[PDB]
Parts: sequence; structure tokens; C-alpha cells
Amino acid sequence: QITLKESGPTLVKPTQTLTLTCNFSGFSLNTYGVGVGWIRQPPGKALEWLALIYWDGDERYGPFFKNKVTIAKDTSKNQVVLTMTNMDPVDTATYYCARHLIPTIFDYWGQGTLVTVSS
Amino acid sequence: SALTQPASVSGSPGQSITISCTGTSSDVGGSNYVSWYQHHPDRAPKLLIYEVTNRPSGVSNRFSGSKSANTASLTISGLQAEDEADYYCSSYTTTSTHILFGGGTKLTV
Amino acid sequence: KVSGNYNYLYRLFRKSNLKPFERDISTEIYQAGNKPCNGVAGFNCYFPL
Amino acid sequence: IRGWIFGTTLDSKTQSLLIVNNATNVVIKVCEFQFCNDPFLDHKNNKSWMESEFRVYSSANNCTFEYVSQPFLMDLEGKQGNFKNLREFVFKNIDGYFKIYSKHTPILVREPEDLPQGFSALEPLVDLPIGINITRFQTLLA
Ligand SMILES: *[C@@H]1O[C@H](CO)[C@@H](O)[C@H](O)[C@H]1NC(C)=O
Ligand SMILES: *[C@@H]1O[C@H](CO)[C@@H](O)[C@H](O)[C@H]1NC(C)=O
Repeated sequence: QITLKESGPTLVKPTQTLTLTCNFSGFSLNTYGVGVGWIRQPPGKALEWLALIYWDGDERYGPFFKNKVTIAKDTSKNQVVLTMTNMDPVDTATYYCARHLIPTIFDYWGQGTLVTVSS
Repeated sequence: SALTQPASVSGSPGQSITISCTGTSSDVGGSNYVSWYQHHPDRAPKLLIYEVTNRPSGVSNRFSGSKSANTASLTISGLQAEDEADYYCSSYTTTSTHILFGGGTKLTV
Repeated sequence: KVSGNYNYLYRLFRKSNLKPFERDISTEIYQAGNKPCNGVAGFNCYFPL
Repeated sequence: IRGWIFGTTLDSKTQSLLIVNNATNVVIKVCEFQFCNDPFLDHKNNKSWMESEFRVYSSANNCTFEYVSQPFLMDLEGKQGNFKNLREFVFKNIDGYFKIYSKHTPILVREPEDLPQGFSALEPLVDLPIGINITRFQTLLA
């Protein structure tokens, strides 16, 4: 069965860039019809969709963060890598990686990791 | 964004109570895809509604939903101690693939 | 797909109606007007699909 | 004569028919085939009959239909004179289907040229359901 696990640094300097990984285990991402996306929720406010990638190498990013984020996949090790740039204290949030389908928008969510900005 | 949702709703255990998520009809479009998730603290949320008045495997029959003209209403019957959580609305939109709903916390006594 | 699917193709322009049960396809350039057309498409040159 | 190979764009991007009759195979293959201006198979020391350069179709894209059938009654080596054997084929195209009728008569009494005046029929050899247009095919003897 599928577990979504997030890994990466929690404290980041604002000038420095951020990298994050989600090591999904339990589905082959190459199956036709399944995607995977990223959702962040800053404390005190609602969630925020980041981006999502498809099985056949089709990538969809957020309307504002096209340059900020980049996504890539590795089905051999069953991992996905996301890169975020020039983050802000408002951007500090809990991050989740999630399976995505068409009928059911989002079904299973990873436990997530906190991200905060300081020195 | 341009989508809203009332945050707090209150009721009494053993009875039925409802909350709604509301937005603009143009952004969500003709096709609804109304969805609702629950989130108690200290672990990740899961899905309880994926289609109009529809619930996947691992059912909880007390759940119910209904899609009005511009809103989606979630109704709960026979409340117990598990209601004290935050419930998020989520619908497909046209100009972007956004939901951006605040979520609905529940109160009971 | 949520962002749309673009890998599906369909022909728009052909010189004449094709006989029943035709399967082969040619991706050569099409010219609408009488102007000779080579290389890239453009004015009076429409991509066949 | 060896076999008939034919497509429409000569570049292995459009599907094509491969008919090969070298020694014992009769292979029919519906696949894209890259064709040439002058593909040759007979040329071999100019006196030795061989299917030299068997590979006249350089590449392919996607193959669908494969069919194996028995060869016909031919002769061996290369020499000139006493052309006893006669062969006759008719190729027809009906709604994609491509039908071939064949007949082979040995020991024709009449001299070279001198088309025989004997009544003969043609039995249905084989039909192949490809479903494309056909106005460009050519035999490849060896
Ligand atoms: C006929 O074709 C088959 C399939 O490639 C091949 O194995 C066989 O050797 C061929 N016959 C010849 C070359 O006489
Ligand atoms: C016969 O043909 C082969 C292949 O074309 C060539 O390598 C060889 O030199 C030729 N030999 C003669 C005697 O023509």
C-alpha cells in the first residue's frame, strides 16, 4: 500500500534556495492516468496548491510560481523532487505531497513537513 | 483567492448539523466536482466526499453532501466526539486548478 | 487531463475526399492558395493536422 | 522475379507491404518501410543469381500484420533459353482489400513471344486486408 513521505530541510535562509523530496512507495507512477502534486498550508491561513506532474512527463505548475518551482520524477527509485526559490516568511508552511486523479481530485496525502525561514 | 468558506459551525451531539462552502459559479464552471476532506490535528487529512453526495470505500454513512447553485453543503448526523476538526471544501476551477478554501471547523457540546 | 491533453491529432485539410477505409497518413505540408509553398507554413500554408 | 515491396512515401513513416519470395519463405508484413530510388537484389557477380543486398528497406516504424505461406515452383541458377514455364497473375483492389489470382503452366508448346491461344483459369491465391490506397507498387526481381 502507498505511503507518501516528505524529506528536506526545515530551516532555510531567505537568500538560499529550497529543495524537497517525496519518496512515494506503493504505486508505479508510470501507470497511465495518475499524477502527483504538492500542497502547502501556511500557519493561520488556508492551504495553497503548488504544482503537479503527470505520469507521461506532463508538468503543471502554479499560476504564480512557474519560475520559483521546478519538478522532476524518478520512477526507478520511486521519488519526486521539487525546487523552490526566493522564499518568504509568508511562504513558511506545512508541505504535503499527494496522489492526484481526475474523478477524485486528491485521495491520499503524505504526512508533510514544516518549513520556516530564519537565519 | 476568489473562493471563500465559513470557518466555524456549532451544534449538539446526536443531532444533525451542516456547513457550506461558497464561491462564484463562473470560476467553478458548469461541471462541479465537489469534494470534501476532514482533518483532525496531528495527522494528514483524507477524503470523505469526491463526487456529488458520494463517498469512497471506508464509508461513514452519517456523512452527506448536496451541491446547490453556487455552494456545496456538508451535513452530519448523529454527532460524536470526532466532529471537533477542520473540514475543507475543494472544487475544480477554470482559470486555475485552485481550491484555496479556508476549511470548516466544528463545535459541539 | 486537468491541464488538458494535446497529444491527440486530427486532419483538417486534404486535396480531396478519401475513399472508404483509408488508414495511411502523410504529414507533408499543405498549401491552400495557388502560391507555391515549401519549408515552413504561413500565408495560404496550413499544417494538415 | 523475387518479391514485391511497396509503400507511399519511401521514408519508413507510412505503412507499407513487404512480400518476400527468396527460397522457402513467403512473408507478408504490414509495416513502415524506407524505400530508395533504385533498390536492387539481383546484382551478384553479374553471373551468380543471388538475393544480394537483401536489406533494401532500411528502417521501419510500426509493424502490424505478419503472414507466412509456402513458396512456388521455380527453377535454379541462371541461364538463357528454352523458356518453358509460364506464369500469370492478376492484382485487384476492392475497398482496401487487395486480391491476387495466380496461374502457372509448364512446358508451353509455343515459341518465345507467340502468346498461347489456350483457355485457362485463375484460382484465388490470397486476399490481404490492408485498407490503403494503391497506385504505386513495383516488383523486385533477384
Ligand atoms: C525466409 O525468411 C525467414 C524469416 O526471416 C528466414 O529465417 C529464412 O532463412 C528465409 N529463407 C531464405 C533466406 O531462404
Ligand atoms: C562478388 O560480389 C561481392 C559482393 O558485391 C564482392 O564483394 C566480390 O568482390 C564480387 N566478386 C567478383 C569476382 O565479382
